[PDB]
Amino acid sequence: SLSWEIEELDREIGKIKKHSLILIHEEDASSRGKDILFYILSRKLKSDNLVGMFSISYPLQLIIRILSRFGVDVIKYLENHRLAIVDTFGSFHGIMPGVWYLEGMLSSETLPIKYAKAVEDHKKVWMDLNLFEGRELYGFAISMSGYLEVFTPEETLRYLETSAEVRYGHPAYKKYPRGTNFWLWEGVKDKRVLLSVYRRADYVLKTRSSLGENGIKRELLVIKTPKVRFEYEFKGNEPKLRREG
Repeated sequence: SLSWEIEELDREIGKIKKHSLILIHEEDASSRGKDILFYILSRKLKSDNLVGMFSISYPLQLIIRILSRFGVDVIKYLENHRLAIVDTFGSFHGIMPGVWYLEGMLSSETLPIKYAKAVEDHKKVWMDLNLFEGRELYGFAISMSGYLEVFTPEETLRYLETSAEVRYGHPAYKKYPRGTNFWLWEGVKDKRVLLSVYRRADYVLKTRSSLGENGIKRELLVIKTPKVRFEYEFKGNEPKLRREG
């Protein structure tokens, strides 16, 4: 099993079952659940693991800036083959070693196989260099809610299923080590699509804010596990959690 990189989570709900899919549902922006996920990502990178990012929602230059806040120099991890990025945002919006761009028509129908090919290509590099040895592989999709900017809800629901179908049989997932994956979902946006991603995830953590008379209270709710509520705040970039009664 694998650490959450947050001691309170390891203690209260246990470590992550290897190969799980984890959904971080940031219900509102003020909760900063996204920052909890970036913290986890930064810790997996700093601990010399392999990380693949599907950078869906934000310009690459913004991802680089965000990660710099966490003491991660993205270019160094890219050039040293620790980090692979599929720049989905740049691919959709028409705008570096280790950064893959998706070419051609990007539809709810074509995207799954195009991702699988990119993933296979990253994993072939890692395998050739023997970089899986003694390392864990993690994936991060930031953020799966971004698809609603380019696909209809109906298209997104079909896309999620076709993706699962491709992953069932493709060499990228059957002929190489598999990863442990984190999906971020920002906001609500479409309840049906959110229902599908909740169902597909092995773990679901939901973050949300409460306006108090004396300030904002941020909460993390453990909605789903394979087998709990926390209040949190930040010390610099480090999330500090307290299990609630």
